[PDB]
Amino acid sequence: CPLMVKVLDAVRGSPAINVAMHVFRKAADDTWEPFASGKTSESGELHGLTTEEEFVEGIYKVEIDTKSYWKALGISPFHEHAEVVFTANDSGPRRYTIAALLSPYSYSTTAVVTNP
Amino acid sequence: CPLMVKVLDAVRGSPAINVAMHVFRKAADDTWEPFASGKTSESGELHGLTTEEEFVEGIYKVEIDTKSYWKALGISPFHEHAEVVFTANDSGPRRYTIAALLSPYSYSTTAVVTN
Amino acid sequence: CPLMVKVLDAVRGSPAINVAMHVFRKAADDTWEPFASGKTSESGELHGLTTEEEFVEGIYKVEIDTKSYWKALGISPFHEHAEVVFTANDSGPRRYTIAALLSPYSYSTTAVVTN
Amino acid sequence: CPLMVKVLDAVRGSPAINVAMHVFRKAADDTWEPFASGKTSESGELHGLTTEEEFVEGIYKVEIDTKSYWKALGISPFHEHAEVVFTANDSGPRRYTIAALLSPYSYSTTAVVTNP
Repeated sequence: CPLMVKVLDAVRGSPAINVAMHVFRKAADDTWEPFASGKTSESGELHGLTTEEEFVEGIYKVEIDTKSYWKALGISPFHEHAEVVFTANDSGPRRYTIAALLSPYSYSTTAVVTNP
Repeated sequence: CPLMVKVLDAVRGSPAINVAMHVFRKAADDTWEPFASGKTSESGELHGLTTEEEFVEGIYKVEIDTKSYWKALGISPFHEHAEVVFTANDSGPRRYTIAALLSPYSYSTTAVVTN
Repeated sequence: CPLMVKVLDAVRGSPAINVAMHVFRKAADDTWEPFASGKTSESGELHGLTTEEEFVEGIYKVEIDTKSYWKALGISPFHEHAEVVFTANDSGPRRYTIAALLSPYSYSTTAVVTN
Repeated sequence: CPLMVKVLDAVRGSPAINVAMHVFRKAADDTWEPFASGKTSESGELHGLTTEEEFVEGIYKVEIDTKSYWKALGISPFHEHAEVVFTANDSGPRRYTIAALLSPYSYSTTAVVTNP
């Protein structure tokens, strides 16, 4: 699994479940092409977005729909979404774990990059 | 000053100086329109991006060039940039302070909204 | 002002007002000695904790009463408090700003050390 | 496993490996009694600190030796340690995952609390 995303809720102290996210890859013309999408599980994780063969070198963007998540909980949050834009596999193939911690007016994102 | 951005460096424990950022506003046609830009001062702050008259309700994006910042320091970063996308809403008088804390492989952002 | 503490609320997007905190200094016998204390202002800041003459090198602890803050807001928190333990070191003139960002189940702290 | 700790390094984008930590429990006289300790694995995790029978209600403190971690990497960090002080199992038994993200001048801690 080359790309995994984990989302946590800092208000409830729990995984952020059923959070939608969309992954895009930058094309040669500088436009964002849809690449993959899914929703976090009961553990706040989203696995299986891509495969080693499909996840080629490039610039990727993960847009996490945090606004719909907070709205479902009765909160009007500050951000429209939480994101990560990064270059993947430019110095060889890697496994990427993107972790996001959510609050109504704040978010943090971190990456764990390991050699397969 | 209705919009202020402050950027901190979690590696050096200091303000993040000379960090470039661009602000965009989403137009009725769903496109991002350039709105303002600048670079952080010696205090890690960027003031004067907009005025009360110009800063109307809408969806705004602040793209912070974190990658060039880390490259200038000789540190290999993860993110291409740090985005902050938010709706500006009139609900009494409001001023927005966007604070970003930067690390090579992580960033955090918060908003302080005051009256 | 050699030591300043700023506290922000990530749920309300505002300064964290009337937050109590106690500062301790580790003495030669390994015990924690009370050093200073106060409550954050309407701007979420606590200034005037110490002076340049009093703030010598040593190991200091700032215990922020986050639990009472969340309880006052009717939100069930995780942490009893947020500690910040650090060494103050003379390496040219220095001023310390401790910034804490609070959520019910999480907190972040950073230091901005300037000359 | 009622208590698990995960530590990440925000400078290298990796798990924080071989990080020492000590867990204390507050006694009736308000003093901190040593409870458990260990070091994070190659995955930045520390499992098996306690058992369901031993992990009774109380106030606990996890002190993570972040200073020795940064010093081993050639960095003189700001904090002496990263910590979490919390009341455990006061409203029934729970499983606690403490996550810490480390930078030389900053740290973040979050808890994921789930019902067994």
